[PDB]
This record gives sequence, C-alpha cells and structure tokens, in this order.
Amino acid sequence: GITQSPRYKITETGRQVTLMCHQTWSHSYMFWYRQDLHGLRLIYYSAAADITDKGEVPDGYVVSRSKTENFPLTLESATRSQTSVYFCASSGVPPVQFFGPGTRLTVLEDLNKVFPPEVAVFEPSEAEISHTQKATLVCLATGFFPDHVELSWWVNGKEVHSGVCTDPQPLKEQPALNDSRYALSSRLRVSATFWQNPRNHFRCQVQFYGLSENDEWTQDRAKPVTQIVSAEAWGRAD
Amino acid sequence: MQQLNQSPQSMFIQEGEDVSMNCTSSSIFNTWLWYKQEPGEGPVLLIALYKAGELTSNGRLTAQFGITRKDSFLNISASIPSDVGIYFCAGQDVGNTNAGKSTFGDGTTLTVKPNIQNPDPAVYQLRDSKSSDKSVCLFTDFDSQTNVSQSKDSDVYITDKCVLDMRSMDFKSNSAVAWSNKSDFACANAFNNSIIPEDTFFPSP
Repeated sequence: GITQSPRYKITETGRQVTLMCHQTWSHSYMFWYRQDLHGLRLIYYSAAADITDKGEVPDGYVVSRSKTENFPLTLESATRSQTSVYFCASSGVPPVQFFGPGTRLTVLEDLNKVFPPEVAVFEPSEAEISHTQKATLVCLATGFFPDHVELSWWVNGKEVHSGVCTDPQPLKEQPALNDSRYALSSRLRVSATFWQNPRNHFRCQVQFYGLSENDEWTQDRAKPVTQIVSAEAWGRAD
Repeated sequence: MQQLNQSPQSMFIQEGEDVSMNCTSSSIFNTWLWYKQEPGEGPVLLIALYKAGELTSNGRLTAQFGITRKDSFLNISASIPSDVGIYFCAGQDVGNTNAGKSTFGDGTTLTVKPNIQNPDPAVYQLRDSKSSDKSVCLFTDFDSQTNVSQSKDSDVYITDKCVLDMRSMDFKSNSAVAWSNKSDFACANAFNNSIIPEDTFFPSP
C-alpha cells in the first residue's frame, strides 16, 4: 500500500514543510499531485531511484528519490498559494497509478486565526417523537479554523453509522471574510423508544487537527492544539 | 500540454437512475483510464481501457473510448449511495518523454439523492443539552423534490441537504439545519427564503 504523512497539517508562510510518501510494492514510478478546487495537477514525478523530473506546477516545491520506497515532497518557503490537498501516487508498469490517502495542507499568514471547534448536541423534539415516532439528534460544531475536522457519533461506546447524516462541506460563518471560521452540522436519528430509554448515552465527537506539541503560543488563550471537543446527551423519557 | 475536457462538472442524480460522464480531448490517447475518489479518500482506479472502440463492462460500470481516440465515456447503472465522489478520466501521455505520466480532467463531482417514499415534511425546534437558551431548527422528512436555499439574513446560518452515511442507510431521510443568535429568530420563518412543501408541519416548542 501507499501511506502519506502527515494526513493533516497546518503551517505558516515562509516555513519549510515536508510531506512523506511510502510504498511497499517497489514500484519504479512515483508521483506528487495537488488537488485545488484545476483538478489533479502534477508537481513532480520520479521515474526511478535518483530520477526526478518536473511536472505541471513545480514552482515552490522540491523532491528527492534517494530510495525507491520513498518520495518526499518539500515546500521550501510555504506560501498561501500552496494550500491544497496533496496526493501521492506510484505506478509499476504504466499507465495505472495508485494513490495515497492524501494530505490536507493549509498555509496561513499567522496562527492567531486557528481555533478549536465548539461542539453542542441538540436533543430531539417531542413533536417529532409524537409525529414520526423517531428522534433526531443534531450535532453542531462552530467557530473552528481551518476545516480540518472529523465528526463521528458515539452511542454507549459503539459507533453509530445508521441514521447518521453529516454535512458534506463545512459552512463559512462569515463567507465574505477571508480566513473565516467554519461550522459543521450533523444528525443522528433513532427510534422513539430508543431515545426514551435514559440509560442510552449519546456523544458527538469532533476530531480537530490543530497545532502540534512542537509549536508555541505567545497569546493568552489555550494554544489551539490538535484535540477532541465532544458534546453529550442522555435520552429523557419525556 | 495535452488537455482532457471532462463534462459535466457536477451531477446530482437520484438513487436508482443511470450516470453518464463524457471526456473529450484535442489530441489522441492510446490508453484511457477512469478513477473514483470517494470523499475523504484518495482516487482509486475504476476501469482501464486499452483497446479502441471496445465496450467493456464490469456489471454496474460501462466504459469505452472511440476509434478517433479523442473521446470516452463512463456509465454507472442503478445508482447506490456509495457512488458519491469525484470521477476523473485519464489518458497516458502519448510519447516516451511524457510517458508514465497521465493527463487528467477536471473531474465530475457526483451526488446520489435518496428516494423518500413516504414524505412527512416538518420543521422542529431542538434545544441544546446544556444551555436551554440556545436551539436549532430541523427541517426534515421532505422528498428530493424540495431544494433548500440559504438565508438572506447574514446572522442566520442555513445547512443544505446532508450526505447520508454510506455504511448504513437505515433511517434514510433528508434534513436541513437552521440556527441563529438573533432574538428575532424563530423556526417558523427560518426557511422563509426556500420553497417548502405546502403541507409542512410547523409545531411549537
């Protein structure tokens, strides 16, 4: 398989970032793409070991292929124009390419705009329970930047995948503003009898990808680090 | 250099119907590929085409690229929810210098809408589990004919139709969320800028 490291990353303008790619098939060809909302654009591609040639958009990037199984992509001086979802690829015999899971990279002019999400769970309405004999819980995560969030539902320790409906794309809170904070919505629908049981524990988890332990904070608020903000709710019988 | 024109950019087809994406080029391509990138995942090869004019089919999928070696299409039959994602066409760069590389199109983002057989459209108000002061509005149980639009109020947030969980489609329903901090915010007039079913249940807290 192909692995990519890291999966989520936040950096600043002028910083040096390296994205890692690995493969276990010993494929000779390897590729590095960026997927800006222009399609898949080739940055660099390596025919074999120590063979590196430029692609369609090589400006601002540097690669190396000292060994076959690795193809690191380096941003020399990160710019806001290099904010993208980066996909690594490899291929044995052309043309079929195998892609990694992708790296979501966000370059910022400053880390004063990164914020963790505020998560809240909203209990179903008795009107819905009386009308449809169902109970929809709504999870709301607001005020986070960037949109490196993963929402999941937790019910009594197991993972709820039935009756779950999460937003496809986050919602810019101030769409006219640049680098505006985001909001994410989600829903979980259970039977009316399942919600009326008070022992059932509902918890909405939002995995936020923020700052690493190797970053610093000169401001006063808690350093927006990679963390998990969760909201809970228990099923009232009335 | 070589360019692959993929159309249409978006496709919102409903569950069970057919899918059709085209892919045209100004130059010839000896090999045409199709990829499917599911949300949050990477692109995976869908079908490889090595013979011109050969109608290949792996059950639900059907693809072909013409004898002119400049066009290609992809057809998905009986749309199921897991077909949501981006679809790229690719062609191996003709020549040896650019060989190994492949030119991709812009891609078509596909969305599959559920078939709600028994619609019961209603707008409910849900209270927060911590501060009973805050609440959200829940428009739900409307069929795919109803389209939810944003709000003209800058301080009102509107959520479009959500993509359901591909793992399990149990309790498959359409839903939209609205909330705001304005004291003039009431769920009865939250979705006022959208066309809503006339027989929409509007209960009270």
